[PDB]
Amino acid sequence: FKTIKSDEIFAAAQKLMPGGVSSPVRAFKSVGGQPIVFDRVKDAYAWDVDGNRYIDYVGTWGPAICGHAHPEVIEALKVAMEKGTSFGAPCALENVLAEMVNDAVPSIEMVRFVNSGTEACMAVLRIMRAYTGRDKIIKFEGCYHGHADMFLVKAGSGVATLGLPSSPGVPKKTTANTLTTPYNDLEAVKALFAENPGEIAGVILEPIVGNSGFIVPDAGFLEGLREITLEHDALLVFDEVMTGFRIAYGGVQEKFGVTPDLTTLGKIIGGGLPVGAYGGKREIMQLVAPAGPMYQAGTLSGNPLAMTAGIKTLELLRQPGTYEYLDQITKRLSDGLLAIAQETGHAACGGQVSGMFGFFFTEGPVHNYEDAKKSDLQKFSRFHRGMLEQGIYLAPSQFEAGFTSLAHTEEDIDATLAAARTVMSAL
Amino acid sequence: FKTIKSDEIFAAAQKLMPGGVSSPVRAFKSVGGQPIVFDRVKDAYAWDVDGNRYIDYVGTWGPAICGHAHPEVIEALKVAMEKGTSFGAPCALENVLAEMVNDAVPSIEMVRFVNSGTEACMAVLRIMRAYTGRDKIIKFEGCYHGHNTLTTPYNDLEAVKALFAENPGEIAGVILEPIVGNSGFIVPDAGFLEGLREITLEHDALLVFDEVMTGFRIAYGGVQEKFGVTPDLTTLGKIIGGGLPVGAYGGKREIMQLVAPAGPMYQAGTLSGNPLAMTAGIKTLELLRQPGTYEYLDQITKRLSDGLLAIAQETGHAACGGQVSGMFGFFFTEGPVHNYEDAKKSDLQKFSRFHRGMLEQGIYLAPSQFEAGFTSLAHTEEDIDATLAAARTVMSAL
Ligand SMILES: Cc1ncc(COP(=O)(O)O)c(CNC[C@@H](N)CCC(=O)O)c1O
Ligand SMILES: *Cc1c(COP(=O)(O)O)cnc(C)c1O
Ligand SMILES: NC[C@@H](N)CCC(=O)O
Repeated sequence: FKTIKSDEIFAAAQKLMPGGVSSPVRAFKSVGGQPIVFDRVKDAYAWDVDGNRYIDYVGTWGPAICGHAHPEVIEALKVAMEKGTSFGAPCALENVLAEMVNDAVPSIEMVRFVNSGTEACMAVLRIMRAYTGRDKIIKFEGCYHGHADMFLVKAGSGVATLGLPSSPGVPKKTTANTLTTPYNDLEAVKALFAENPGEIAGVILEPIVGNSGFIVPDAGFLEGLREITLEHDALLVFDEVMTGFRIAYGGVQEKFGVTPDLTTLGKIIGGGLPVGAYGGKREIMQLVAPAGPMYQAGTLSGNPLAMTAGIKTLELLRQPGTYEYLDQITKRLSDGLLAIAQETGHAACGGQVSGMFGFFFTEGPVHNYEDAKKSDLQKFSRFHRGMLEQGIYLAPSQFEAGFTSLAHTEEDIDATLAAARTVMSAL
Repeated sequence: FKTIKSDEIFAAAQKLMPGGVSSPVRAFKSVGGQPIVFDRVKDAYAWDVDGNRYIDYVGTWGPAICGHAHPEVIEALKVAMEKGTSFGAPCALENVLAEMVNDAVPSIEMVRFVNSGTEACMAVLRIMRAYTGRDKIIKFEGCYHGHNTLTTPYNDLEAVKALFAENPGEIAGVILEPIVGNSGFIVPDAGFLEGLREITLEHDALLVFDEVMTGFRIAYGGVQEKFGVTPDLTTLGKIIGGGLPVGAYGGKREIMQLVAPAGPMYQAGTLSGNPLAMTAGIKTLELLRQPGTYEYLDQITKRLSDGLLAIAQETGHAACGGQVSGMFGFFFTEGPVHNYEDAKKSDLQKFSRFHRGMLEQGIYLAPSQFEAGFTSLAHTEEDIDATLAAARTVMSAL
């Protein structure tokens, strides 16, 4: 397994960028260090600068649900860019995507496009407080909602992988308004409301967690959050930046029948380009400028190129058999890894919903972040590296959910299961 | 001059998005409320969904410095997307753009790419505070950095002096647009930046230049290079994206090391450093490295600016402003404008009439008196001639 070129480039990048990467999640520090430099990706595969080919289960972290470099999306982008990539003024495509998002997401009646999930969440945070007139938020331990200050509290994703504390650089007076509770813990949330009467603007969360590994809400958890938030006139905010368009066309809210008041979107809606969005109940969105007083702008927001990527992507997802397929190949893969761990004598757990799955090296089961942290991180590290040598690219972290795409073939899955057999048999 | 299609599309957008736009200013609420919907842009022009063409001085708010849909940028993008638009892992192009940005901006020795100027600013404010262990940050009224904060009049060193004194050992640093564009075009008075650098070093505080708009426009190395004042941290955006969503923040190495995964301060981004966006930025900078780039911008823009002012002069309209490279401003007030309060004296009703007149003359100016104007390498001398000819007509009828 040669990673000569990757190491050469990564060594140079460390002198040019923090940690030699544009995002901490790509660090590889919890998997034995030494990230691999991609040269190109297509369908379910990625190719190293060293020429090594991998069956990719990262999908650039969610966006590539239609597969890498889908020809119809690339074709649409080629045609679109000839018309200029950014206008700085309104364009028809914004209306088209907006209309598509409004019809796809139950809670969304009005939407505002931004450029990333971080911007969408930061915006929804501001809108929650501006709408309710309350300053305190409730976020769950292990959930990640971008790096806006108030969200850097018991955050998952890179924060969990890198074992960092609540990020410094944030005034403690700002994080004071961020209350935290264990995921899947209603009573804890009930208690928080009782302790801060009239101060909770709302409850924000990943309706299905992917940033502290894969964690699904227990029966009644989402229904309960909607119930209690309604009781205190608090908003329920679904961060479907990762689950959006992946768990289902309408995300977790549609698939589980629980409708929030606001929801953020990202990744997939950008179809491979930088895009995000936040929307929800019309009466709440009307506070957003220029309709309302809450100022939120963006130079590249709603640019024609990004809108084209999003529209084409959603159009592909609307075709029949799409989510059926994702759940079909992902369940087999998921069941495979577990059946393999069992046979090879490794304590493991996890599951999957549509094209999103998780595999923990712990008997579990996992219901919250604390349960996830009990995974054998040393084992995962050896497992992640062995899979890499076997041609399988997994997220360099035990706290990141895995992704499959419409491009992964039954063949690719079998090959992935074979690799896992070989890797776990040697763990 | 019809805009039927624009009105219809905008009317429908108001039911789909707040104000029917993805960004406040686009709604034209400061100049009548009748926005024009773009279908395509090219070189120095923009086309309506109604078929109307305009000589564009917005340049999508800064990014289109090389001209709209530059054929060489589009080609690079086509070549690049065949390999996938986003990897989610390191790619060689990131090293390339990083090196170019490091070589281009004096203060940057290490850079971190993001997807917008707002992300850059969020991160830079938090880094300032993490590096100094202080919570207070000083900004200026009229300066924009996306959206414990002490304000102060722009071009006012004494007010800054007072802020440090009234908050001993609490000021992480001072952040500002080295040259203002978000409250109209306002240049720093002689010694202002030098002053800020002196006072910040004086109090072991950081100096941060928000060059999201000035970067690569005022000069290849932004204001810090042109005016020769070096901050500790700088944010970049707009032009580094070459028309795509890209931002960045960087500065002294020892400071940037605190950024994860190198340090404890967290900041991440799924689309950060994607090959497509890196390609757009790389091509854009390579084009700006060609001969006569900034000379040309400074030339046509000086003519434009002087022209507008001369026309206001000849037509009896109090006006002020000026330009630096391909960035300029025009205020309907005699000023001159040194800060936000000065800018606020401008005659907004007059600017609105002017904007609409220019629009009808085939000139697309920023739909706000408080926005700097921009030129591109695509703007020809004739475009400028046509523009001034239009400005004459409109101001004559104002
Ligand atoms: C639920 C949720 N909410 C908000 C975000 C941030 O969105 P953004 O990266 O587009 O800025 C995310 C980002 N997830 C991205 C990760 N898979 C790792 C990639 C990274 O951070 O660079 C998320 O999952
Ligand atoms: C444009 C601008 C920003 C905002 O950047 P976006 O890419 O719109 O998020 C920040 N600061 C300044 C000075 C700007 O001009
Ligand atoms: N900060 C706001 C302006 N750059 C306007 C962006 C737009 O609407 O295109």
